[PDB]
Amino acid sequence: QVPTRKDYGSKVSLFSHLPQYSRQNSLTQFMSIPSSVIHPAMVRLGLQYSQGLVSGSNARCIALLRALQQVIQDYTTPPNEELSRDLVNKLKPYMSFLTQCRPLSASMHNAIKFLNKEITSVGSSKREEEAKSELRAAIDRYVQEKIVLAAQAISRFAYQKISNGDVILVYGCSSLVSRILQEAWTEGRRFRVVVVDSRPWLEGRHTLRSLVHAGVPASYLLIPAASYVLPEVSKVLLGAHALLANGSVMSRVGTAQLALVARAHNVPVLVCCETYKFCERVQTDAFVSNELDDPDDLQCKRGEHVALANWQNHASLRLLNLVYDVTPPELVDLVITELGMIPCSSVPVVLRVKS
Amino acid sequence: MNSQYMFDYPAINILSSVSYVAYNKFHTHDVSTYEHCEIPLEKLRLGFGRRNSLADFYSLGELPASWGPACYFSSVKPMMYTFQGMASDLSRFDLTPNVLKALSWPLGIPDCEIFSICSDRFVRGLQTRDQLMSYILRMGDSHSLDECIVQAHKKILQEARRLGLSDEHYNGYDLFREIGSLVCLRLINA
Amino acid sequence: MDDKELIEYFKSQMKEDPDMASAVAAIRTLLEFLKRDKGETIQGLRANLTSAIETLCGVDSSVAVSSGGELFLRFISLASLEYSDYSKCKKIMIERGELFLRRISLSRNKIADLCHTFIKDGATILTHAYSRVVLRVLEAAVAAKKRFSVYVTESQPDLSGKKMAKALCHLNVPVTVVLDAAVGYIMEKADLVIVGAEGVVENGGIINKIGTNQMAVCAKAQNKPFYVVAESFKFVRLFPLNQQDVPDKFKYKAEEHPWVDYTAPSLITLLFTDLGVLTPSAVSDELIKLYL
Amino acid sequence: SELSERIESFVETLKRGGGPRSSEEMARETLGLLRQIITDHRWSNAGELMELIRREGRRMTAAQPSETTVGNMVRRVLKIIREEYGRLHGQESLHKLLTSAQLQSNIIEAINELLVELEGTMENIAAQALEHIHSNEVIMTIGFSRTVEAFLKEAARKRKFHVIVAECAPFCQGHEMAVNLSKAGIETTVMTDAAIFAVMSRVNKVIIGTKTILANGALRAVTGTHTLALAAKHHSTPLIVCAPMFKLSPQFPNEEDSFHKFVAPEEVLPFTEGDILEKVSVHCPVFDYVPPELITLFISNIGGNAPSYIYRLMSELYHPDDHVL
Repeated sequence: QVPTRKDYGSKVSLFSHLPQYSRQNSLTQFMSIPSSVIHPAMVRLGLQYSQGLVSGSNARCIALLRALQQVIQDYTTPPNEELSRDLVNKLKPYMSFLTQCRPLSASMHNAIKFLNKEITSVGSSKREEEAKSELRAAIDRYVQEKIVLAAQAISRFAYQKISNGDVILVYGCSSLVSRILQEAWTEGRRFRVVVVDSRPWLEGRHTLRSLVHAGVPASYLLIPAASYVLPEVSKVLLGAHALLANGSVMSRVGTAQLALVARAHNVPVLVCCETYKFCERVQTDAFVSNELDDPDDLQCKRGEHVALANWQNHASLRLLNLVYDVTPPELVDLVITELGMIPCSSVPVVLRVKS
Repeated sequence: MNSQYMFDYPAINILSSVSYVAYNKFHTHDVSTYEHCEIPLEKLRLGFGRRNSLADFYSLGELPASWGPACYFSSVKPMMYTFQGMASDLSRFDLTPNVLKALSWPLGIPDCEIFSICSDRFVRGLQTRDQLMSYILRMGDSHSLDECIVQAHKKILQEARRLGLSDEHYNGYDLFREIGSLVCLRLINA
Repeated sequence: MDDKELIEYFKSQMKEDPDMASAVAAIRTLLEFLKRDKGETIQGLRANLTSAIETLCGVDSSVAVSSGGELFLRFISLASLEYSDYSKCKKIMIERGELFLRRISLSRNKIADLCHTFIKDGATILTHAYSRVVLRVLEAAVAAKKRFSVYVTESQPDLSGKKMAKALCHLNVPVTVVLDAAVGYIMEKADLVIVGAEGVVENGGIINKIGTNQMAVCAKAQNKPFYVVAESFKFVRLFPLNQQDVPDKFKYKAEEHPWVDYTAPSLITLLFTDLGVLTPSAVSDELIKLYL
Repeated sequence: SELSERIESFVETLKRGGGPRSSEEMARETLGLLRQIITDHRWSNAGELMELIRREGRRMTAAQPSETTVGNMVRRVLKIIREEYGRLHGQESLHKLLTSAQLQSNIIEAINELLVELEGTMENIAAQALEHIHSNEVIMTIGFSRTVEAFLKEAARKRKFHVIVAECAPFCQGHEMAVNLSKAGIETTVMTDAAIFAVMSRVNKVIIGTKTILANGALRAVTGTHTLALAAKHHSTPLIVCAPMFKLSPQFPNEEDSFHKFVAPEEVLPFTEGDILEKVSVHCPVFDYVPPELITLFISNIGGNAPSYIYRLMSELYHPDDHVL
């Protein structure tokens, strides 16, 4: 049986319903070196999630789907059994272990749902090798037409909204935004880009390193100084990790703050995302369901001391570093998908048309 | 996205023929039309206005939505091209000295189907698109159709200015008409 | 026909019945062009139609003409998908266009019947400028034996507010003409605001005469309802981000005199169309369903 | 005959006083009554059945327009006949404009499955309740409504939080929720209406029920709900409405102003005052109109939804022709 991960540190009272794991503690200590309970692809993928080697939502979904393809190729049905439900029953513990390594995201949840619906739809008369080949082809087709073509269409649509000489503000690291900016610059547009980052991931330096390599003029600053630069900003472009049915945008921690400050400065806000990230569940805030990262990441060596070195030694001291937060629909103007540019409140409609 | 809708998709192959497949759905890129033929603007942009001298479009990287005789409202200022008489005269002449390398151009190899294309007894119908598009692809050196069209137009302009043929009198309203006129004139020369 | 019977026929249709909107006349002219097409190709047919779109858009460049043209283009594409042969599909295009004209000719009556309930007795309506839909709705309300007052702005760039005030006082309704600058002064007396629309954008906002936005903004300050009456064919897949994002071919040509501005959907309470009574977010859905 | 007298008894009960207090009981009784109406009355074509249903629903609605569960259940049934007739013989949108005798058993089974799914709306709401309440939250409700009480008293099985209940004067039925919910160990508080804003700053989110939800997303609730929603919007606290699917009715606010329900002014002002009761006019409405701009979310037996999407649920429940009934 797969052991459970132990919580590290004392959690905030409001977040007692969420887990909090340390990066040092990995489940592999209590697993057989030749993987028997779970497939080696599953344990490798969980290891490279729990260690933070894969961060982007698209990257996480792609890696999960590739590992699932590996498992499907390696799968063999048992006698007196059929693939249709045995495959799902075998897959469930793998998803549980993956959640144990790190909580699932919207992209992975949608991918799991789609794969379950595809496997359940596999006819009983199908042959094992033919069924495996069909599942592999379906996964490849889903990846292609739900990431690559979606990104191309989104970039083409967003090209129109970008005019010459304007200033565009981005936030964090996101493949879709970087691709949009690079393709817009390549097509002939001339503009500056303002990059906003935040502690402790500091993932913005990712996309910045891309923009400099594309020749795009750029500017860099931390999130608190955004109010200083928003007067000269014309458009705001953000990446969304999830779109909720009520129009709320479930994204990185600083997204809602930047949207609020931009709205206060009277600057339009743009959001580009793929349809496969549209969830059906809703949440009104960032407290009911969120993610607690490693609290030790908050420590920063300023001067010659780390002010939060032995933070556990203070009984009444708690550390809190969310990973996600929710932006209300009123602070958003666009949702840019392969379907086109739609209002932020049209998310449920798409949810209906994709089924 | 009405400008992005498609009816027939041009499938290409590389003796450099072009087919049409039934494709009744919106395309990922804007499409222009010319003589019942559809060209996906996969690497260019759409144009506007009734400006003459079609070269002025792709010089900006754009390409007009529609033009040519099939368009009742051609935006490239249609004009006469008073050279199709010799095209009809030589239409029934088949493939079999100076004339060989005279008509090797503009393709660089002898070719006679151009006269049949420019012949009067050849209606610009829906069934003729295949041979027209295949010829325009073969006579160009690219993969997407719009680069083939622009290559054709600039090669026509190059050959016209080679003999000093009043490039102003050659806009590109009906590409194959200029093809036939140049072939007839250079066959008259040799 | 070719580029001369188009404009003349469109103007004749507009002038013979001046109580009929520009978009309806444009759609009827497009149908007439389709009738006398004398060409046998679907691709060429759509090319000629889309050329007719901007040769008609040269005059009376209001957004309604463009919306009607886009609707006609989507209709002819939809029909083609349904069938296969230009020959046979031509007559079905013609009959579908006739039925479409018949259905859209009742939009005013349907909107009036739907919307007359929203006026209270003793109410005070506020109006920006002339719009036949508003006049029809108020006529329906009068036919219901209701009592109310009407304040109308004067629409300074062209004094059409006075024209609609004359047309309304012809109906024995107590009306009051006010300056375009007096809106903030006046609306505190107004019980609710009803305006027309020259086009509906993706999110739900409207595209209307220059003053409209101001009223809407002031309305949001006064917590008063803001109702917009517009037909179905006034939908378009345009999404301005701000006032300067709407295409300049609509702002000008009917030291800086625009003619049309955009109002965000957040300031709109309800849309009254021939499709029914909709929330501002509904329109996108409908306009999405047209292209899926 | 017997069905006719049962219908008359039902109408008299609605006119005088609601016997079955819960709205779910109203829905079940209305659907059952429609079932005997369909089985007993004779009809050849579907048109006469539809007009008979129109007449009966008109009578029942005219008995008491204050509550609309009967009306929209009748409209749902009418849509059921419309769908079955279209299926066995063969939605307004731009697509429609541009493009262009054995059904009794099907109707009966449709009504039966509708009753079956209506039975478990409370259970589905309770099942999805746990995803909107976090530990040590502060929740405020108004009046009495079984949906939200089941919601909270089951979601507290794995969480601990504080609940504030404001008595819905004059019908101080919030005390009933307070007692019932404190009988489950939730650490609740009993409060008057006049203090709502006074405490509204220190509340994380507010969950309320409703009596009827209109097409535009605006709803009709107990008196004082509009003030609570206004305070919520002022403090920007999210507002959750827990309403089963049958509480969705397709009318609109401005309809003859027979919207509220005025009861005897005895509750507000006792009869013992005496002489001053002549010159003084007293009003005691029991319902208030909450606009859709102050609503954040809708929780129903099918899940979460936004107010801006409510119109779509109208198209999937009620045919446009049957709004007038």
